[PDB]
Amino acid sequence: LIREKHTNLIAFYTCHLPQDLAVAQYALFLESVTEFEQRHHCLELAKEADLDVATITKTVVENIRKKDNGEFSHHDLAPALDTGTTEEDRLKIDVIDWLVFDPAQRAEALKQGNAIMRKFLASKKHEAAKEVFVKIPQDSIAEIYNQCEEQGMESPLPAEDDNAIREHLCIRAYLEAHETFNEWFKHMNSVPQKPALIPQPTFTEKVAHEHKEKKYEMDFGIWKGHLDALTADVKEKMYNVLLFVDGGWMVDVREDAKEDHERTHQMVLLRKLCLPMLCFLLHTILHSTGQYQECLQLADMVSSERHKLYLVFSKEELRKLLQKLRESSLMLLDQGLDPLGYEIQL
Amino acid sequence: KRGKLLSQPISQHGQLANFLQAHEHLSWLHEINSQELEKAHATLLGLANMETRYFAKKKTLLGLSKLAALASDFSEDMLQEKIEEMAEQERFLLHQETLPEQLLAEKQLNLSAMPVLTAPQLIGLYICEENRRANEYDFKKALDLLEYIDEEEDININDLKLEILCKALQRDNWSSSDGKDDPIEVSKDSIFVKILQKLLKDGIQLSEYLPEVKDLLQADQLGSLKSNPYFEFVLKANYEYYVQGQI
Repeated sequence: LIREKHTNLIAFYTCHLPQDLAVAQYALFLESVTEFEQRHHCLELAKEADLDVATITKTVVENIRKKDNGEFSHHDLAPALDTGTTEEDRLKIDVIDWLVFDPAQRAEALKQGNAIMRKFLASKKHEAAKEVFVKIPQDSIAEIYNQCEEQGMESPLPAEDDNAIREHLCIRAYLEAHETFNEWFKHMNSVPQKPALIPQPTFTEKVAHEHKEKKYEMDFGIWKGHLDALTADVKEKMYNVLLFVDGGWMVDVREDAKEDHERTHQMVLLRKLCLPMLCFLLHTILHSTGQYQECLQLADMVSSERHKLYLVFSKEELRKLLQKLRESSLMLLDQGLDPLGYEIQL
Repeated sequence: KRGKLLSQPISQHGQLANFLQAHEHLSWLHEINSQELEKAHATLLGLANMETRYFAKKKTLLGLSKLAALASDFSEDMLQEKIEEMAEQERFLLHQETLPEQLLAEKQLNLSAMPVLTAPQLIGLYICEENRRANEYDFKKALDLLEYIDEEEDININDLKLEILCKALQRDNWSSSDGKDDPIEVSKDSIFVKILQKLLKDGIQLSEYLPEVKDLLQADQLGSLKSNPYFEFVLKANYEYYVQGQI
């Protein structure tokens, strides 16, 4: 019936099974549905048949989360290019719908949505992580409190979901710190080209160089007036992630939580993929705009006992950071300041 | 322009180091460039001890010294020694880092451009009139800063301790209530009682750590409170309650 495509039949032929088997076989059906109108219709046909719709949709999403027999290797740090959203990523973007059709699953949509975003962010698929972020409706953080004040949730505030809402807020702050960098980088590469000097030019060609340079003076003034603004925004977003509140970015707060070692390993890995990378981006943003003393204050941020970012770099990356810190330290000396950017008195 | 001092050939580094022994504020940049990171730790720590002109520069020198010690092949014992020797100077500088943004604004001070301050100077800021939000955390810092004063300052630590406690008692409103109310219940919102409750939680003997109730009442700093018999009673009742509560 799955292989002629189920309309109205399988649900009744599935409630004649124990719940473990009924859930598993109706999930094994819904794992084949890509047609959005048929998704809704074939959930209501299960809700007309006393089936466990909630463990069914969780089983569809978790089986699709589990189809990657891929361990988190450390060689794939490599500069892969153009790793955009494939059909095998879309079958994991177009799976969160199963927990969004019914409001009673917004918690699970966020718990599983985080797990698929953890995969895509580690896989450098930042747009695919943003496609999953857009599958989670923006009311969901309030709806998880609505579903706790009327009657009750897995606990009077769940220790899975307080940590999951905190993790979704970490993921949003990381996507803000990527989108603002992507637009800063698009804009930084747009730089107005200075009008070339013609050798031995006529009077007409000199006026037709003035009437190029006196446009470059405007174009470059506008372009820097946008660059310094984008350099403030991306710097808010990279500080919001590197200095993220108490516990810090992709760290929990509820020690009354249940163990997930898949989640905990992925979060401890993502802190080591993302936070060193953001520090190398932020140094490059500050240094390429001439903000050379803020490039050095990254050392106090990385060594800070509040955020302990020195625990998420390799020794080789702390050497790379001490090498980049010295790039700005030399540009301050070539500006006539001290090695840390202060006034030299004489 | 000096970047050129460091980009010299390795075959001259055994001359360069034996000349940078006359300029410590550049020697660490050649020590790191030689991977002699065990020197760079100590050079940047010496420079951090000498850098009093800029608070944010002393912090960056310790941040670089600590990132040399977290990159050198020190043994696990010497590495814990040089983590802890630096962690106490981070704890000291955290008292200057955590100065209230209103106290900094009212004194027109900038953390990026102000000098390093000594413990009596940090105490003197925290307890001042301009700290118009001073609380049981700032009046805890102002007592904990008494443990960062050397035996060669011409400064009686006990008279600082008296003046800190007097200025806590002058932030607390020792006016009388509407005649229905217990002064050992009402005192529990006072910052003076909240620092006693901190010292008790944090393990300290109030029977040995506090000045005498005779002489906290003979200190002149209290001014207008030194004529208030409700303050005279409530101070004694809370000293009696919190010191007898430890016997």
